[PDB]
Amino acid sequence: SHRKYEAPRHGSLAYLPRKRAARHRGKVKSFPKDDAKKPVHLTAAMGYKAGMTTIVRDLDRPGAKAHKKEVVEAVTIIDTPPMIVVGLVGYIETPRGLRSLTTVWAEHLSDEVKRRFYKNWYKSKKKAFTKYVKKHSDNNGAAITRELERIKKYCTVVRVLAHTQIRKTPLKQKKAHLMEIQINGGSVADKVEFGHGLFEKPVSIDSIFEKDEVIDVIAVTKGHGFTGVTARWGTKKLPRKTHKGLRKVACIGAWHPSHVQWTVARAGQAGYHHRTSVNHKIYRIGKGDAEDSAATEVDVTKKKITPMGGFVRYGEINNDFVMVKGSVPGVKKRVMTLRKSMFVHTSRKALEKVELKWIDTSSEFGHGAFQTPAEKKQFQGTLKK
Amino acid sequence: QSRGAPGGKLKMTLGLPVGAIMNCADNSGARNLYIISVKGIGARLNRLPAGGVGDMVMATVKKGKPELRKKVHPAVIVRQSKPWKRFDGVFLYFEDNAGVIVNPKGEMKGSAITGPVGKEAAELWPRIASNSGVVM
Amino acid sequence: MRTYDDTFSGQRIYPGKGKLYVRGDSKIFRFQNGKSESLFLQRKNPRRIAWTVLYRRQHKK
RNA sequence: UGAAGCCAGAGGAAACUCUGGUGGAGGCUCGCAGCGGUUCUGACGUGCAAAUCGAUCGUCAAAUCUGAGCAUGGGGGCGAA
RNA sequence: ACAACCAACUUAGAACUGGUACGGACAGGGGGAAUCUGACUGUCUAAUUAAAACAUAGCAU
RNA sequence: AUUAACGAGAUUCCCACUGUCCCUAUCUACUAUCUAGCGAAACCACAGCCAAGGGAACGGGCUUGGCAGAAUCAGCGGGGAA
RNA sequence: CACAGGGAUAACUGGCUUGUGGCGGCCAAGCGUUCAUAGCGACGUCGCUUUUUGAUCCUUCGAUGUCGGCUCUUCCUAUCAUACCGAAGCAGAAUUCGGUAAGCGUUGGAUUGUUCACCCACUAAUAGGGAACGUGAGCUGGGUUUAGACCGUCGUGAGACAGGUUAGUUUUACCCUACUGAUGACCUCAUCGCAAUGGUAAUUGAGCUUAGUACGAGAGGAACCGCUCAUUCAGAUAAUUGGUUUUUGCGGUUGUCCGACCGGGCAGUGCCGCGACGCUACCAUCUGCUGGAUAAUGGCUGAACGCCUCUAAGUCAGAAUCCAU
Ligand SMILES: [Mg+2]
Ligand SMILES: [Mg+2]
Ligand SMILES: [Mg+2]
Ligand SMILES: [Mg+2]
Ligand SMILES: [Mg+2]
Ligand SMILES: [Mg+2]
Ligand SMILES: [Mg+2]
Ligand SMILES: [Mg+2]
Ligand SMILES: [Mg+2]
Ligand SMILES: [Mg+2]
Ligand SMILES: [Mg+2]
Ligand SMILES: [Mg+2]
Ligand SMILES: [Mg+2]
Ligand SMILES: [Mg+2]
Ligand SMILES: [Mg+2]
Ligand SMILES: [Mg+2]
Ligand SMILES: [Mg+2]
Ligand SMILES: [Mg+2]
Ligand SMILES: [Mg+2]
Ligand SMILES: [Mg+2]
Ligand SMILES: [Mg+2]
Ligand SMILES: [Mg+2]
Ligand SMILES: [Mg+2]
Ligand SMILES: [Mg+2]
Ligand SMILES: [Mg+2]
Ligand SMILES: [Mg+2]
Ligand SMILES: [Mg+2]
Ligand SMILES: [Mg+2]
Ligand SMILES: [Mg+2]
Ligand SMILES: [Mg+2]
Ligand SMILES: [Mg+2]
Ligand SMILES: [Mg+2]
Ligand SMILES: [Mg+2]
Ligand SMILES: [Mg+2]
Repeated sequence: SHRKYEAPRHGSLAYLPRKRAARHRGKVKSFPKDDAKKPVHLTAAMGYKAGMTTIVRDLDRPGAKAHKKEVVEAVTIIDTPPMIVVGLVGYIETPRGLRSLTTVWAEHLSDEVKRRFYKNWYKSKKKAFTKYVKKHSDNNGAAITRELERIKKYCTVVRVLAHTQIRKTPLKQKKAHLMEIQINGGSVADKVEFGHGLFEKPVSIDSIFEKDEVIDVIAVTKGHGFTGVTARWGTKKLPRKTHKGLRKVACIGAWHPSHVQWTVARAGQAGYHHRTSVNHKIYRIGKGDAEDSAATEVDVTKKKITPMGGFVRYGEINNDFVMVKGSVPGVKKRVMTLRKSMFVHTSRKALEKVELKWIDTSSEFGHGAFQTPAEKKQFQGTLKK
Repeated sequence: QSRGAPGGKLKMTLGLPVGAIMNCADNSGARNLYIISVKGIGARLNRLPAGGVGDMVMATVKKGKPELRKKVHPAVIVRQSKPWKRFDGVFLYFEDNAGVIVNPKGEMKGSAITGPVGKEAAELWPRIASNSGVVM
Repeated sequence: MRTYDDTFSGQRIYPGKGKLYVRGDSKIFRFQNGKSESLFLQRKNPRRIAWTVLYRRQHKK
């Protein structure tokens, strides 16, 4: 056969080039198909990865072995302070693609937005949008009215300019992550009045997503630096007798073609790639004001979602959060993009209506056995403190 | 008819490749089970077939009655020392690896099982559950 | 759903965490972490281990 | 480890045979230095080195190792070859 | 078959004790059943071959 | 022909043991890496992107096409019939 | 063993040829219960390939590192399996022949250096090949293939033996390109976007039900839908479990040394138990969509050719195929 025993290829050709992403914030490459019957609604949101935890819930899947038994499964906690809408972007359809026709900015942009437009904000004069606010003031804002009329008449796709509130998260960063979110829904006139009314008005994760919704999570994975062939591609390690190194590919090509091909595994960069993980079910949309965010109808302990001692390397959660099933790309503190699913779900698993039973709040800084400080004091009695 | 695979078995850690020796946990007269292959294994280069609790395998008897020595018998794994978790999230493992000689139809060759039996073995094979004692 | 007690140290065992050991004598042991599991496998005495529940009960603490 | 030789006791009719010591033999044995150079077919391989370095290994009271003085000189020497 | 003043090591026995650990680091044999071959110890191709090759005692001419 | 003892001799099996392997993972030191100083050598017609054709019958140069945008750093071992 | 040379001349690749090897057609004597053509097809005869071995000696003798195995990529179809169909000496089940189709797979072992072969076992299946008989500045060195040595035959002898054994150094990348990643001048800086082009990814099986039903005189014995899982592959993650320990974090402990046993030094990290963070494993967990155009094939309307009939004009459905999302 001239390949004596043949095996499937190591790695996927659909994720090349495996290089550092050109961005740190995940990008929504494509938005849903925008049915014109449904009411106007946003289709994306941004949060920050806080960490992982485990839950218990009663499965419901007729025909499965665990049809009515309790299952332990991991979830990811994403901190989602409410986003502010500060802009409106209109797109027209051209024979060369989609083209941004005009952009409308609301007045009174916060410093979190204004920092995104500088590299040296500390020593700048902060002149951003200083001459622009005259458009809203002069001539009763006729300049802004003309731009809004342009979007309604010409544009076929309308998007809002979103804004995170990173000052509400326990991160040292003060730059806010700005984003475009497409207003899928009714007519173009409806989209503009929907977006215009949302100017400078906070938008909560509650309205965008529901409890049992299947979403896609977009983020940049964890970086690993320059790594070898075995780590990048998972090739077989060479026998220990090999002279010049074991963690290598033996044959990197035949004599002809007289070139090293693009399909051969080579050492280089692994991780920090842009990825779009799909088919993630939401389990809970917690409130930032409630004192019983982790409390269910079975476990009635008034405990918050933050584990004991806080999330490791993130902090506490004092905002709204989204509990999503499974693991998602990225690291802790990384800004992450949540997008509505572009598919249609008919599987019983996808359509399953989840209802939590218990949420773990034990410490992740070790083998924590207590779920709350009160339980720790009754078990251990009194200490020398 | 058909092939001896646990048709409905959930995923589990295997921890028992070929060339492994199990204790014989029944009164068939054997004292060892030498795993030569696992039923239902696919095909991937260099990868040894492996099985877990409740998996049917082909085995040979290295120690036991001379009537069981030079033959290949289908067997079923009922214990293993490699920890594994069920859908309930608890990680379980036994003291040693053990198996019972069975027939192609699944009926046990012996009549009594010595020691505990993993739950997966009991559910998949009715005759092992019937002749087993403590099952967990 | 229920909580268990570590058979070596008496600690609470919430679902998912810890390990379950089935001795060949058909006994069942539950451990909250690897510290109790290792001591049990080293055949140490829980009553001589000062941080266990059994030690504190014997010594009236 | 324990060969001859030597001491004591026991058994037997005798021939003689047993037991406990002592003694310290062997081109004996484990093993350090020295001497050598089995494997990794390791390191290095424009080297520290025109043959070395590391581990592993062979021998280790002698057919062992070795300095200086002296003899053998090229179709000659010398060679456990 | 006593009394008094000195002496430094070795061996044996017993309680107590400890998270049953103790040649606690260092140092420090893997073993067995066979086949082929050379009796053994020893020696050589410095710088790819240490071997069953050479040598040896013994035997013979 | 047979041989007890001996063997860094060749061979087969069994027990123990283990990352040889299933199937890889992780840690440490010194490099590689960046900096200051110092500072070579092999090699070298000219040079350095391919496909096919023809050709001294396996081209970097020829012909017909594909194409093709400064300057670089770390790896690599297909080619230069290195 | 040496020197002067030879590709004027052999041994390895490549090039022409295809006897030989392999594969495919035409005719129809017969075989097949009767019946040349369901499936075969003798006597003849026409071809194709360069994966066998020959033939030749064009290139290489101021050297192209000469077998196999390991690793890895890609390509071909003469398709073993999987998708959809046509035919049968197709009642069912099993099986055989053929069409589109190379998208996706094609295993773990004992003996041998082996290619090959032959068994065990699993499997949907364990198809055949190429890339300088792919791949030695990728490895290994088992064989082959110097020098030591043994045996058998041959030779008077030195010595010979595609006869058999045992031991035998595998060098150099820092150069250019290729590939893998990473910066980057010019068009003021910055934020938010579009998408030409390039890549593309999913695969297969088993249980329950259908159903012991259709079919069939018993034996036997299906498939569509619908759920539930699992094999191989791919991307990601560190709640849990497992691994790792210079956290040299705490405790234990051995030998020395610090003069009173607290606290430490040294033994390249002295050793042992536990060990958080981080990293990490089908050793752990999560996830992997859908248009449109078609090929084979089966059809509609319908002439040519007043009858007809999937084709000629037109047209419908349709594959793991092609393109795109
Ligand atoms: Mg090959
Ligand atoms: Mg080597
Ligand atoms: Mg010595
Ligand atoms: Mg040496
Ligand atoms: Mg070497
Ligand atoms: Mg070097
Ligand atoms: Mg002298
Ligand atoms: Mg030599
Ligand atoms: Mg040597
Ligand atoms: Mg001799
Ligand atoms: Mg070319
Ligand atoms: Mg050239
Ligand atoms: Mg010309
Ligand atoms: Mg040109
Ligand atoms: Mg090269
Ligand atoms: Mg290199
Ligand atoms: Mg010839
Ligand atoms: Mg021919
Ligand atoms: Mg020639
Ligand atoms: Mg010639
Ligand atoms: Mg030549
Ligand atoms: Mg030349
Ligand atoms: Mg070459
Ligand atoms: Mg074809
Ligand atoms: Mg060929
Ligand atoms: Mg090469
Ligand atoms: Mg020779
Ligand atoms: Mg003769
Ligand atoms: Mg010859
Ligand atoms: Mg494209
Ligand atoms: Mg991974
Ligand atoms: Mg752990
Ligand atoms: Mg850990
Ligand atoms: Mg008609």
